Amino acid sequence: DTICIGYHANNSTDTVDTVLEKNVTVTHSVNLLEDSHNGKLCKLKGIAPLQLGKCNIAGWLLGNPECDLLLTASSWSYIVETSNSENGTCYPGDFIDYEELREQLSSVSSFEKFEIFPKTSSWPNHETTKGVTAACSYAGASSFYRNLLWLTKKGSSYPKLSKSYVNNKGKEVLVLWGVHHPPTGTDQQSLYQNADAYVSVGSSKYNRRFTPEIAARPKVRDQAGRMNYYWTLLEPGDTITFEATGNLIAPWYAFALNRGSGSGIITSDAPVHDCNTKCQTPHGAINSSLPFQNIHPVTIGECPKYVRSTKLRMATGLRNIPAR
Amino acid sequence: DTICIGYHANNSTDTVDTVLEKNVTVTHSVNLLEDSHNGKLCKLKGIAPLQLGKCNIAGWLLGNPECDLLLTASSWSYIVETSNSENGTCYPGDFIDYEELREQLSSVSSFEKFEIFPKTSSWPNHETTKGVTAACSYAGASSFYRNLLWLTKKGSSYPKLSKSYVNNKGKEVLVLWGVHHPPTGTDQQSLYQNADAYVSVGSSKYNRRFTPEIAARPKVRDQAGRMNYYWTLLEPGDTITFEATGNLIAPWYAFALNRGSGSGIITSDAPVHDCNTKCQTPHGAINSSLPFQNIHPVTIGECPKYVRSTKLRMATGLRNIPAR
Amino acid sequence: DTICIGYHANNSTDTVDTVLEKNVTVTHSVNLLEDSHNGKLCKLKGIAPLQLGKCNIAGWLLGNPECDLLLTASSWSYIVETSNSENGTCYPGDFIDYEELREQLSSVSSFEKFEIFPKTSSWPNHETTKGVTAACSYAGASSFYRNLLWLTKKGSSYPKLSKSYVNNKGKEVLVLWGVHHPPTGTDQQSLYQNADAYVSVGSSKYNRRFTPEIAARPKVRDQAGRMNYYWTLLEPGDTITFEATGNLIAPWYAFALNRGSGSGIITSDAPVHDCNTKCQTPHGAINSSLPFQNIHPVTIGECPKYVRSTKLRMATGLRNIPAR
Amino acid sequence: GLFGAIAGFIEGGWTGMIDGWYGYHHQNEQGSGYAADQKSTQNAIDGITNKVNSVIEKMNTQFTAVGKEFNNLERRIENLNKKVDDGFLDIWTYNAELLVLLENERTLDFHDSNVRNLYEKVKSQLKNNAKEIGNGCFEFYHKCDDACMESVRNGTYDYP
Amino acid sequence: GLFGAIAGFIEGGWTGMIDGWYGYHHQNEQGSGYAADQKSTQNAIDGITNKVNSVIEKMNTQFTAVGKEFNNLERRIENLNKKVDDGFLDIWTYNAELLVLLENERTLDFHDSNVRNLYEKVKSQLKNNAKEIGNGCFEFYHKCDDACMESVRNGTYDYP
Amino acid sequence: GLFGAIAGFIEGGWTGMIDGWYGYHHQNEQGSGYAADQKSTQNAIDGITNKVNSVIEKMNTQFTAVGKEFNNLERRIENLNKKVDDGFLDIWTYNAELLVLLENERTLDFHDSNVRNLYEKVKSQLKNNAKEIGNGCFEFYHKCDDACMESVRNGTYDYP
Ligand SMILES: CC(=O)N[C@@H]1[C@@H](O)[C@H](O)[C@@H](CO)O[C@@H]1O
Ligand SMILES: CC(=O)N[C@@H]1[C@@H](O)[C@H](O)[C@@H](CO)O[C@@H]1O
Ligand SMILES: CC(=O)N[C@@H]1[C@@H](O)[C@H](O)[C@@H](CO)O[C@@H]1O
Ligand SMILES: CC(=O)N[C@@H]1[C@@H](O)[C@H](O)[C@@H](CO)O[C@@H]1O
Ligand SMILES: CC(=O)N[C@@H]1[C@@H](O)[C@H](O)[C@@H](CO)O[C@@H]1O
Ligand SMILES: CC(=O)N[C@@H]1[C@@H](O)[C@H](O)[C@@H](CO)O[C@@H]1O
Ligand SMILES: CC(=O)N[C@@H]1[C@@H](O)[C@H](O)[C@@H](CO)O[C@@H]1O
Ligand SMILES: CC(=O)N[C@@H]1[C@@H](O)[C@H](O)[C@@H](CO)O[C@@H]1O
Ligand SMILES: CC(=O)N[C@@H]1[C@@H](O)[C@H](O)[C@@H](CO)O[C@@H]1O
Ligand SMILES: CC(=O)N[C@@H]1[C@@H](O)[C@H](O)[C@@H](CO)O[C@H]1O
Ligand SMILES: CC(=O)N[C@@H]1[C@@H](O)[C@H](O)[C@@H](CO)O[C@H]1O
Repeated sequence: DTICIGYHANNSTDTVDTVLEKNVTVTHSVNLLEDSHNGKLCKLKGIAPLQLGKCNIAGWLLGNPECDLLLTASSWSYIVETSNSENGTCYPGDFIDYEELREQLSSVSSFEKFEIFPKTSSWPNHETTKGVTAACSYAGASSFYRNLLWLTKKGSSYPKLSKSYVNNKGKEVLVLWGVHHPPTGTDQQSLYQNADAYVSVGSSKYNRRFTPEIAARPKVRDQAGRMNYYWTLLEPGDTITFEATGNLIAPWYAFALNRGSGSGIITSDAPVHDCNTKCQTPHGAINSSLPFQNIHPVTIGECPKYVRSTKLRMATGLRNIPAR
Repeated sequence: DTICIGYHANNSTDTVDTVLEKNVTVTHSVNLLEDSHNGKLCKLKGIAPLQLGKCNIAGWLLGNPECDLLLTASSWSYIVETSNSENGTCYPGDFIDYEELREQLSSVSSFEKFEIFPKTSSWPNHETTKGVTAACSYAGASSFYRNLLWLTKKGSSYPKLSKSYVNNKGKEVLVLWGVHHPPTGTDQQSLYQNADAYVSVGSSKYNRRFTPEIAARPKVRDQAGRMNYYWTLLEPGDTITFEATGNLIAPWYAFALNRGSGSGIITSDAPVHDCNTKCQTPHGAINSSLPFQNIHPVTIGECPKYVRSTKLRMATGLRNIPAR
Repeated sequence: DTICIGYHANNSTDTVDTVLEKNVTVTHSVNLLEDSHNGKLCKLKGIAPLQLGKCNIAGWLLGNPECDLLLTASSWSYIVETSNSENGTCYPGDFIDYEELREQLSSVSSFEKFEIFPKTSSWPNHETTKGVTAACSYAGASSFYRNLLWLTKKGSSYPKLSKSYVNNKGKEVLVLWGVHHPPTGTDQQSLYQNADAYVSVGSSKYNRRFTPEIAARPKVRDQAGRMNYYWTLLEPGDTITFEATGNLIAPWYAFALNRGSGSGIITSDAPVHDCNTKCQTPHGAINSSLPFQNIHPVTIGECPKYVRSTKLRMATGLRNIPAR
Repeated sequence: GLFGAIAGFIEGGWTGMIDGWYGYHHQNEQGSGYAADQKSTQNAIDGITNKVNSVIEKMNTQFTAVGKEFNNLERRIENLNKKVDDGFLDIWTYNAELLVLLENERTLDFHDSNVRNLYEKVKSQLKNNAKEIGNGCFEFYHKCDDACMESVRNGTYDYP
Repeated sequence: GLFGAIAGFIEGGWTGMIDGWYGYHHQNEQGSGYAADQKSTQNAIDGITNKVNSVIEKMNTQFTAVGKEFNNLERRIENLNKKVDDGFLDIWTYNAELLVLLENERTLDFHDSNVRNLYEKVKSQLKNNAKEIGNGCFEFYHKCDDACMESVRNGTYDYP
Repeated sequence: GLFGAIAGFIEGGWTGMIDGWYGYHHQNEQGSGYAADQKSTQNAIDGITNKVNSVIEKMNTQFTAVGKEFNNLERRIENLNKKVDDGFLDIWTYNAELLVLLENERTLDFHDSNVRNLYEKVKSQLKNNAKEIGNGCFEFYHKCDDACMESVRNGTYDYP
């Protein structure tokens, strides 16, 4: 009669590493590293993302012609640009503080678009129609942005305009506008008459004045002229006031912003589907409860910690010695 | 006859955690986490802090009326703003590079205030008195900043002024000044005469020129006009030179700065007392030799490392088994 | 007859530390901390560094007189400034976005210098010679930068010039230029005639216009006048176009840049030698395979991890008990 | 083995026993068999489980983290941002990989210790009534039955 | 217990002994009592003390650290600064909490090992002159006095 | 010693033995001598070597890293950059110093365990044929020769 003391063992082939020895087979273990994904851009908490497709933030907000699809959008869980998001500023120029605008948009979950300055109403004495170019063509004909209005002299009569708006929305209002810089002094005449005009925007915290800088510059999309775009967030109660005498690409539509958190802009060419997730990445959605992941550093939602590791297996059982 | 080998034990109720088991009672242990404080803003190395109370850095340096208490101050261990530090720029406008000025002040331990351009002396041909407004009222009447001088035309006669100063202090000199922007062309007349005047400051490293930007802006503290404030550190030896023809809110008092380290600006509503400490935080002063603290990330002096932990107890004794 | 079980031991005097005890002598150990160096600035992968000696980045690129030695250079492994690199902007003024230029240069491994606008060819109607000052003297006489040309009125006749260049190099072209600001209106006359002239540079992404700001400023190197330097990287294909009517310090030589990685600018007074290394630091070159070093945080090449440690010895053998 | 038991004086494991990690064999007249010790196996399990949960706790989950954009004149700032992102990434990777490496070593030794402790818990019970052979087996002198084997794999036994 | 002694083959502790952490009991004609072993207890103390000092050393004290301000057009930069501050805070918290957790485990095992080592230091002295009972107690065969007990809790003894 | 062997029940080391870290003495008629055990010594070596390589692996080498410059109106940004650099430096220094400190403790204990395990690997071979004296030496009863000593420092022996 005898009795022996021993320990479990099996056919397991999982291996872990230790400081003293590599590739040790153990009886049981757990993986802490998630490396698999959805392959698709999904919904976060029911709401779906906002594709810009061929458009970029600039195009979308400004109202570039090709981005009419986006016109109807009002809420999203995260904004998505792609490898071919080049439809934005159709008429050459500069978008002052563009990056800071994007950063602002990263904490906006939804807004309400509204005609701040009605085309046919807020502009008598000044001529509304006939403010288009080939640079921003449509269907084949010439056109312009759907949110900005190009005011030109009404029969060699460009009086000094002064329009204002009061923020009565209880939210923040995003106001965008532009300033034109014709190539030759001749054109200044034919567009706003007055040889030396000016534009002046102002509110409680904002104050800035612009003056045309006519000159000779290379052609971009068949244009030696330029156009700088601007923006600012009008606070609740405050009043913004434009006052120009030519060159003022005026605000036609504005947005009342809803600040939400945990949203953001991403660049991905992955297909959008009717799928819901708790963690999204540019490569696809993730669904794990593991502590780490090596899929992508860019994240939206609640994800595992990004890490460069290839393998992270933690032993639980003991050294597996079959000795069969 | 027998003999036994055993280990100490007692009534201790302190518990520590381990990777394998939680809440284990041990015989002896030490706490490494400091979580108690003074509740008061104290002195650091004898010197007391500088309260701004109802004032902010802008008010203090500019000389806003309500901040007369601060006029006598010259040295401090750290600057203190509160929840009601709104007395600064009384006359609407902008304070160019304000944040950078604050950053500079964070390494200043003391200075010497001195009338750089005496009110009655450096300004003949130009009229000193009568440069006040209701925006910066005092006792009920209208007034202005105590360190800046508002020069206005001396009987429709505003000649081209040109004043200079040489830094003979062996230190750095902080020079502050402003530029006024009247609302209507009419006022430009009534204030400095000349319809189109200008201001031009310059030194060895500094060079900039300003021009009035008259326009129509909402009323702030009953004012449609504006005033931009500026500053620069004049190096030892160099010379700063103002040259204006109207709109120049001139430098009346300046400061010679003493650079000290380990100082800074903080926001706190904690009472200041005659107490000395080696470590101060916005919640109060700390007096510990423990390695960590979870009181506040903001620190002045020599403190423990801020951490989010709730508990950090390290075992020293052994597993306590009373078995009474 | 007997037999005993024991362990090695010796005369070793190396000591390591442990959490429970300090200074324990062991039989064998390895040092992980490298603390020795070359003391010399060496070559990295065959190529030698570029000394600026008495010059700085500004001097070198602009072509300051004293930096003629550098004129012949075209490739380097890393740029080197010293404690006396003060020969740069000889004629007082400002170098807009200077730091960003340096950052750009940090990823440039070589370039091709080329006369973009030939002195005697691209400038008829305008007078080339006679654009020198004492501020930038040479051999004793007055002179100017070798890459920039000072254009002055050709017999009270300063016509409106307009020159252009097309980037046909397949690389990036660094274009530098300046704008002069005379002290008195009188000098404006004697230099470019026209009382109110202007300068206007422009390309596809660049667009800016300058205007002289004449005034009174202290003397620097016997000069109350100023001169601002500018730069921009012209993309492949694009065209840059200058158009001025006076005050334009014109581009004479430009550079086609070769982007390389792992290069950079450093400050050191260590002697350059004909030595090759894989890791360079301002104190000298390092040659080790150890994981850490406490020589210098600044590094070029492939080095150990900088650390503040004084000692890092890891035990390998056992506690050494001679018991002789 | 730090404790000399597993893959030590007890050469190998029993692919047979499947009730836990540690147990007994037993060869009494009435027949053979295997039986895992709950006492032991359950404690090891509770510990290891607690360890894995503790490791996952210290690694807070990551929330939204998107990139930032910079214009062609914000290079220094762009790289500073780049330096920060890469720096944190290096550290977390290092921490994660190291913790696992170090804790794995600790786990394997834990088991080795557990096995060794059971052996000596039995050995101190028997004493004279049996003799130590090899591979951690004891040979009974007073040849005992199944009713007795259950007093061994229980701690009762009794017989100095 | 990783070493099977504390809360192991020596079931509990003596609320009585108060001279140190490890000691002896002893029951000789002349009477009973408790006596801690300086040799053992002092070493454990020196070690533990050295450990606690080493842990506090690696944590350099924090010097002045105040916030920074940003205007409404420096959002990216404001957040970069925010990202940095939070990132360092996560890491230090993680390091502090983990070091304590890991070292606590190591400390408890240290004591367990110390106790076990003392037991076997005595056991190898006696040998035949006494027999191993339970709870780490030895029963003398040659019944010895207080003058002898002091040769045991000393290492002198001598009597194969 | 966590395992009571080195600088423990085996008081000191043999400045003589130079074939490895662990070995045997032996005093047979034919003469004395020292002989290290390859089995033991080689394993310790392989481990320790693996440890040192693993520690160096986790520390990726540093590539180019030069400073940045800021104008007198970029102070906040200059300090942010300063905060970042110092922050990373503190952490790496802490990590490096701590890993070494902790692993050193682990290495010394490794050896102690190795020694203790060899002792008991021999002790279980002899048994009755010799008696345990001191300093980990065994005294033969059946006095054996050099041909026999080689069956001991080999594991063959055989003689319950
Ligand atoms: C190159 C490497 O990673 N080494 C190991 C190898 O030694 C082992 O035999 C195999 C299976 O466990 O896994 C890995 O290939
Ligand atoms: C409305 C507008 O901006 N037109 C352009 C179009 O000409 C171009 O082909 C496309 C992609 O390059 O971007 C925009 O859609
Ligand atoms: C001179 C000045 O700007 N001080 C203002 C004061 O006018 C105002 O009444 C008070 C309430 O907001 O704030 C500050 O004390
Ligand atoms: C003392 C004075 O000038 N009155 C103003 C008052 O009109 C205003 O409502 C308040 C808050 O902005 O600040 C000041 O108290
Ligand atoms: C300091 C000391 O003990 N000297 C000897 C040295 O002469 C010899 O070369 C070495 C190896 O044989 O061992 C010791 O280092
Ligand atoms: C070899 C070495 O590092 N010297 C130290 C010595 O400075 C220190 O005073 C002593 C006790 O702490 O230990 C070592 O002898
Ligand atoms: C060509 C030029 O810029 N001249 C100066 C020179 O006068 C001065 O002595 C030197 C150092 O002080 O720096 C520059 O070389
Ligand atoms: C843990 C357990 O099952 N206890 C019982 C014990 O009470 C009983 O005396 C013995 C034989 O009857 O069997 C078991 O050991
Ligand atoms: C530590 C010490 O004081 N040593 C002595 C010891 O030598 C002696 O055998 C014993 C009994 O007389 O008394 C003391 O314990
Ligand atoms: C004479 C001249 O050229 N001006 C300065 C001079 O004040 C200084 O002594 C010299 C040598 O360092 O450096 C020059 O820049
Ligand atoms: C840079 C240096 O001096 N280090 C030398 C290297 O030149 C040499 O090629 C190599 C060959 O073993 O040995 C290194 O120590």
